[PDB]
Amino acid sequence: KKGVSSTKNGRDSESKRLGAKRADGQFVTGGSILYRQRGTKIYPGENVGRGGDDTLFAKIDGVVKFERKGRDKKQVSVYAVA
Amino acid sequence: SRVGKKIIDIPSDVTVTFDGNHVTVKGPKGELSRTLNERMTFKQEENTIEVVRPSDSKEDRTNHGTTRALLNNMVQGVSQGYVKVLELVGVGYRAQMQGKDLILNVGYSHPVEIKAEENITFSVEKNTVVKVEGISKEQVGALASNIRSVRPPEPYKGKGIRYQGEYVRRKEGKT
Amino acid sequence: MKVRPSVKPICEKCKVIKRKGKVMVICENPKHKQRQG
RNA sequence: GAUUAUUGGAGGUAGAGCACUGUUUGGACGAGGGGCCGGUUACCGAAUUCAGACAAACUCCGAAUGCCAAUUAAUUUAACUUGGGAGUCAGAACAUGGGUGAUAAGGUCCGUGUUCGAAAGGGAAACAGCCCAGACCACCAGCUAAGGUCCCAAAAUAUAUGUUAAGUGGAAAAGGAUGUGGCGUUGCCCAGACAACUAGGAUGUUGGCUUAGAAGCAGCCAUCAUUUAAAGAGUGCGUAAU
RNA sequence: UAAGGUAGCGAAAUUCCUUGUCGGGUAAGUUCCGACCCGCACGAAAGGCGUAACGAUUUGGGCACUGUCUCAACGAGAGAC
RNA sequence: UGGGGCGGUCGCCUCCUAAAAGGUAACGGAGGCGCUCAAAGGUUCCCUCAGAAUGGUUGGAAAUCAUUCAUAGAGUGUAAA
RNA sequence: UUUGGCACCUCGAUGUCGGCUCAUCGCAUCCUGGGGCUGUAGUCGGUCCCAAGGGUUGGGCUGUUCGCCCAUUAAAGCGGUACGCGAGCUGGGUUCAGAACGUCGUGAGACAGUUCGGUCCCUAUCCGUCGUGGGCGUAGGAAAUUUGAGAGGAGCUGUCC
Repeated sequence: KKGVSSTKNGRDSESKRLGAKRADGQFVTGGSILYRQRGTKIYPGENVGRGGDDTLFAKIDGVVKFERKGRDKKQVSVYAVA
Repeated sequence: SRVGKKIIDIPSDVTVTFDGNHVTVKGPKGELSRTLNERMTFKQEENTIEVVRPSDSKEDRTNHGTTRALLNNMVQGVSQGYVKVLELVGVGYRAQMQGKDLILNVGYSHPVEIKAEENITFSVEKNTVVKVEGISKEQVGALASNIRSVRPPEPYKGKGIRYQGEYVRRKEGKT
Repeated sequence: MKVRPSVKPICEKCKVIKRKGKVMVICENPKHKQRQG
């Protein structure tokens, strides 16, 4: 049609699929991922590596336990009982 | 819609007989029939009466008062005379009496004439004390209240048909 | 007095009476009682 | 594989809520500037409290519901892999959630459901998406659904109850009646409610301002007792004083 | 800047303000003629101004004339039937 | 591309829309990017808040310094989280 | 019944603003008509209501939509109907190809800023409307006159005495 003019703000980011990938009670692999985050919402505990981007992995295979960490924070405790 | 302080409706020597739904004013001066109502059962013990109010419905209690006040108008007018006194003035245009009639030189094409009524006494004392004696309010009270409107007192001069309790007003006479 | 939207009497000896059935008010306040919801 | 009882967990929605961030301080609060000579007081910057209100891009809090996974339990019947052959990319309307638009649009974009498309039949008068509901073929058999039961047209002019008077039923908003009941109060209230028939409803004295003189309207009242069954330095409609 | 339109013609096949201005003409002129220039975007060889004659040329006005028309009616015919 | 249309924009990152898992639109809302640190990196051993008032050479209150609380309100190389 | 927004129908065509001739419905009425009512004695002006039954000029000046004017009139209405009607009329206008001017564009060319000029087809099959006949029937047959179920038409005004 007629004059419609310059126009700017349609800018956003091709997203990323963050958060968790596995859950309570579930059994895992060695290089298995347990979470994709940024910062520390949760804190790796037992048998847990933390890669560069705050990604957490379990150092072993085994099953999980999320739990509190502090008085008000949270962590992981992988166990490979079998 | 506030009328019910008086609901007595007592007869007189004039006799309130019946003709069915009709009801007849008779006696010394009477022989005029008219229907009171249907549900409003009227009754006279010896010489006292009052409209029975069956159920006092909206319609029934309005008809109570109709029949009460209208039979009161009857025993007022057919017995005594529904007598209403009034006066008359007609000025410049030659509004002239004719006894039981009148003429106006309104002075149109044709000056135009006026007449009297029937069964109602137009008793003229001095050509401006006219008594209108009849039988009731609905029709002859309508006569008394329409003769005033026949040629009513026009304000800015004051000529027309007046009651004994009427007056003339004026107008902001600005063409 | 000088005319209004209406006339300007107010009195309330309000003869809200039917004349043989025609409802009206023989009164001085036509300003308040209308229909209503 | 599925459904659900049993789990266990993740998480920050709705809602709450000011605790941060902060949106509009009502109030004061004391000062600084300031009116003033460095001062007074105003008000503020601001902060002091008290104090509340608000939030898509505010959160100390925080659901339901859904997501993931469990000897998870039981009841179902799936489920997965491989590879062969395909069509689909303009979707539409309703409920619903949201945005945008004008708390416009049978709009427009996403989303959660459902139907059509690809699905007839019954109901909505007719009426692709609405309500009920899936047909293998017969059959002059029966039971029901949505909806319906005075005639066209099948079924109750059925019962029993009510409300309403408008043909509402079978035209909307605001505004405004009681027009009526009801439901509860109200102040009554049998002395006697509350409009009305009506009893008498008048003064030393408009006294002060008395405004065009004006002595209930184009206006301020010091607004003193009753003549007295009930009553006023005059309840009520005049815009000429009366 | 290299310089800024000179004559001139002007609200014009080109005026937005604009029917700018104002008569003449018509009873009445959104035009026409005339004149004022306030020239958006006026100017002289892809020329400026004025000219007799010329024109199946454009436009305004008038006279004649007349069924163009009020206001339509009759006849003749070809069609028609 | 709510007809083409002029305008614009076209590649990446943060948030909100987004509906408590994740994921998701709009010529829909707000903002950063087309790098930088040989020290802002690595590794041992210390420190620990701005800010606020408190307030006083300073004083445009405040700088510097000092008393006490401050939620990391400090701040962290590069927007927002 | 304005300017709009949405893009459903129609681009294997629903083909034109105006005006002409015809209409035809409304009312939120201009005239007439009635009433009431006022800062209306009637008029006045104005007002409110009832009112739609009817009626509602002719010229000049703009294709222009449009308005302005000159004279009348009782008024000189507002609307609706494919912005009522073009298989009934013209096309003035706009749009066609030419040409001119002004502006813009390097230019091709564009604008709209104007102007002159520039091609409007149809044997009516159905429904439908105006009329016209034919057929048949109306418990006996023929001629003439008839009632009318209903349907249609009719109603404007102003003036002198």
